[PDB]
Amino acid sequence: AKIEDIVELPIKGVRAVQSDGQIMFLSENGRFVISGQIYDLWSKKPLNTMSQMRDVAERIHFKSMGMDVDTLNTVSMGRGDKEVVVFVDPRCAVCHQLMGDAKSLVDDYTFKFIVIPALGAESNRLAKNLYCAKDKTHALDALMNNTLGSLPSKETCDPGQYDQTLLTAHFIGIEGVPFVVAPDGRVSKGRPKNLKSWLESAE
Amino acid sequence: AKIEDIVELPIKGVRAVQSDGQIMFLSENGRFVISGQIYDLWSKKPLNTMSQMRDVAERIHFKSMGMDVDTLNTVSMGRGDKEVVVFVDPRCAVCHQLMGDAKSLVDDYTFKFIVIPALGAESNRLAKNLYCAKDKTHALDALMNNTLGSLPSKETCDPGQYDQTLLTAHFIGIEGVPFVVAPDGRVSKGRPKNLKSWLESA
Repeated sequence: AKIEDIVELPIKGVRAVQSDGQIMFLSENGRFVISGQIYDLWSKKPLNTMSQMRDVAERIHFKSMGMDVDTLNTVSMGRGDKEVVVFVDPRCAVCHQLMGDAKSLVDDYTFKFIVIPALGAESNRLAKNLYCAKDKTHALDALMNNTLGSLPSKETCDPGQYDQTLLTAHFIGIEGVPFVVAPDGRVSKGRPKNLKSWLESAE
Repeated sequence: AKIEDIVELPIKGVRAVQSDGQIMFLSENGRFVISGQIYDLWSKKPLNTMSQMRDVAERIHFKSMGMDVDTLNTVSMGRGDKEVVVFVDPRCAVCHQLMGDAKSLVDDYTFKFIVIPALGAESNRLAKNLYCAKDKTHALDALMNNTLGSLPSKETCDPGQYDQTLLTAHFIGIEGVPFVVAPDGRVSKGRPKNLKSWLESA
């Protein structure tokens, strides 16, 4: 079918409100009320309960969206059976500290560090260097020690999976780094106060 | 009864989208779609057509939303049967020039100049002087000529630091100055190309 018309409404935010056992949707300044059903097009499912609302507010479920982080600009650290995803910029010192804190938790978690240029032009050069590196053995170390500018490039580098990393970040709305997703899907916008306890719930 | 639970949704904007004869509501990132009915609690009416959607996006109907502009930090000009509302900052020269254009149209319109201190600390000083003025007879001239600082203040006025008019304007979505609302509700963000013809429609 065709899309006949679009109008941007003066709405800057929306909250789900439960009263009388039914869930309505109120714009943030209390101007508009929407009575109806909400559908999550990323998971392709309707949201019928406040737990489900809380879930889209608080978490990201990469598998439900059919997204495999191992195909992206990623370097893994650890061997634990619980997966932690962290979007990071090569030039972000807060990211480096987080990666440092992560080193003490490698027995219980496997950290997937997805390297994106969130901080400008120089970050993109370094993120591409990591992407096109013939030897990725020390790419993780280079990431942590900030020596990414001096790594050997592959003979043939195919940027398809690098473009997808930037696309993935734009799609899910990454506005800053570090961006952390816990094994249960909970999201941290920034460095959590205590990574270890934060990973253990709730927050 | 009670509101048992509330959740802030990860939504920054909503578009009304018309397709296949139904209007749905879509989040800015295309993630959420809401099928249902929307209601404007300020004007107390449902919105069922795209014309009505376009209306809340493009127009402001003060009487319909229950706002009396005369209760705010306002100064009036003219005697015409059609009401024009203009949000202005005391230091905005373009606002002053628009008021100049308006003097030649006072038989046909009555102008409500709503003064908001949007442009800093000095703007806020001058707006308080108007608010706390004992005599508002010459308020219009001081506004046009930027001499509000020399208006006689009432004995003891304590308005707080946060101007209510700016708060009201910011809330209903007044963006920048000059901000013009025509008699039929149409808005201009900034000084219109030609005020006289713009007031007469689009």
